[PDB]
Amino acid sequence: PIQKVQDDTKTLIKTIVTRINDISFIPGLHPILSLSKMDQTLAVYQQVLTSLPSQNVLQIANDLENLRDLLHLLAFSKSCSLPSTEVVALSRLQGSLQDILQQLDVSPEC
Ligand SMILES: [Ca+2]
Repeated sequence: PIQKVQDDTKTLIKTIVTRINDISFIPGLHPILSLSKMDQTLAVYQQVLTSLPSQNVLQIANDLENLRDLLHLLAFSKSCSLPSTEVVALSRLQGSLQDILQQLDVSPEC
């Protein structure tokens, strides 16, 4: 069901954030990303991480592949269409994911 998709998206984001913490923010105040902005943002991090050696990085790259698909499925669900480098990439990714999570309490704009 859709309830499971929304809950699984939030749970997967928390899982990636925890993985990033293992390699090593005001409530109500956050930037707004659209579904297409969220998708473009994760694709940039995906391109960056895939050309990088590490087993922990490979796993995060697979979680991002699931996350982008969930976003496309959420976009379809509301009748709309979307179509050391490592250290700084993971650190930036974590901040971006915490921003996405904070606005997932509502169905985002397309
Ligand atoms: Ca896919």
